[PDB]
Amino acid sequence: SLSSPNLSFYYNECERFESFLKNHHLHLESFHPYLEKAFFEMVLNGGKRFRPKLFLAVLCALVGQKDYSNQQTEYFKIALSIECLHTYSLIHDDLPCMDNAALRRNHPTLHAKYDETTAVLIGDALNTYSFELLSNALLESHIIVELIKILSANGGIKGMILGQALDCYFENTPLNLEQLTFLHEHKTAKLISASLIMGLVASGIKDEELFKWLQAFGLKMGLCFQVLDDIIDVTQAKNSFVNLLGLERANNYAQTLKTEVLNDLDALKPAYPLLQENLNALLNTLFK
Amino acid sequence: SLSSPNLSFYYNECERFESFLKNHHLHLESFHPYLEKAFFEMVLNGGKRFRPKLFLAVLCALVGQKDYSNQQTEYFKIALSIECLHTYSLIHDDLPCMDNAALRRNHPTLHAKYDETTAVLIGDALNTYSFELLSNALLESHIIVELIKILSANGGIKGMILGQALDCYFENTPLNLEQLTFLHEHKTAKLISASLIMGLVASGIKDEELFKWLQAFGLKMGLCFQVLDDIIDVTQKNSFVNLLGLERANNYAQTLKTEVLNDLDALKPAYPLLQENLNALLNTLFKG
Repeated sequence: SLSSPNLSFYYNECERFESFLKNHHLHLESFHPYLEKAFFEMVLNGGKRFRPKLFLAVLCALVGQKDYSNQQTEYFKIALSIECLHTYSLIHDDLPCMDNAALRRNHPTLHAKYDETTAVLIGDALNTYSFELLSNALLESHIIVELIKILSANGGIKGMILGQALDCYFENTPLNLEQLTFLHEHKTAKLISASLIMGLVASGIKDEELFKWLQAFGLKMGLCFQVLDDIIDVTQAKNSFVNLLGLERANNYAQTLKTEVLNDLDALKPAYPLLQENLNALLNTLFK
Repeated sequence: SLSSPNLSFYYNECERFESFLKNHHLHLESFHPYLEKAFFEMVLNGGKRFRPKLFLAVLCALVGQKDYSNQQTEYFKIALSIECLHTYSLIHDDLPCMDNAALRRNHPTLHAKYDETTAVLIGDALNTYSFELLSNALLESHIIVELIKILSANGGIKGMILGQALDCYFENTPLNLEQLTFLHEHKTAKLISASLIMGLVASGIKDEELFKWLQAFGLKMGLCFQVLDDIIDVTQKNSFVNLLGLERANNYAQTLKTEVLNDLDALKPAYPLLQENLNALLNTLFKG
């Protein structure tokens, strides 16, 4: 319906984050013909920006509008570090040894446009770059350390990479329910729940209960996000819930998770109305 | 070779870093048949720990011996984080699309023992794990942040990776000396200079003249390390031996080694214990 000031402010920050990313330039002095343009190309050409939007949903809600604008570019840096980590994973997923995709969003991928080596190395740089961005953001040192602890744990071998390794390894292999939920918790949901809690940490407020809550919420929503993604692939072979459950039952599962997610979210209304409002809005867009 | 209290302490700490590394383990339970085994394998079966040793040379010299002992474990994870980043780069260097190496030292490479995809992804995990290790070390948060800035700047697109990309892109191109020096300054020297200044930053003490001296010295030693490494390769391409001849490359290495040892001597008056650890390590490197 009609957007409140809080929700209107948040939607505008998402548009302003997108512009920041467009105008983000890294100057690279060398005699390499194309490495500097190839570096950010897949970040520029990607983008529904789900993860930075999740980050900003929590943050815009929890910091006051004027104290936010003090450190806006620093928050964008952090949001951008999450987007870089997500992009690097896609660069590596696309490689000939993995998904072997010459296009992503109807744009050439790095190994198609340039060569394989360039792609591996640019994914590698974008991985390292997320930590450079985070460490150069001007917030309190203890906050930067925590954000790095979170992103590294969840984007690493114990999170996103583990999930990516399972997904590639068991490409043509039926998985049971437990192992399929595990694959997707790790491939997808870990970085989505990290985005959310990196929003709390970056805001500076200390609430141990909200942390635990956001952590769990993101895991649940990331599963939901993934089940929905699995259903979109068939409407328009893989390790998916449509293969395990069938299209009808996968559709119903999404619906019961949706409900469960939204209902768990509506218990945030008493203590955190602005947070509930931003999260609710984002999810309703995702489900539609 | 009658070791001072200081030099003897340092040598013993290098011994103890290697035990810490050997006994470092990360729990990694999943239904992937071999990802947990393969994660730390190339760190374990790695080389001479040159970069941790440079880091500890600086740190053991500059920190009091009992002050160091309180935070030894913390200093050891910083040192390990450098070794993981180094190790990732080699895994990625060994891949079919790059150097196509069946062996690294005497051990089989990850893509030969396992598969290509596993090798890429473990390279990615070790990249990200460097930053996890660093962010989990229990020093003051401002110290941690600065190490991450250094490690990510030097390890990333502006450092090691640029050098790496250059090396692959101009594999079938004869480079002149100016461009080959720039290549190896980035590929090799940047991470070596990083280890030195990380040792300084980790010590807690503020010394901008020393910082600039160590940064520049590391770039110089790093280049010298490459020249000697290029010579060893022809004893038992874009290389100094291919560009100068083995005659001229050997003389160059000798005058460079002289330069390095001579510049190191200017530390004797202002930093005797620093000079001593570095001089001892360099003499062993320059021997064989």
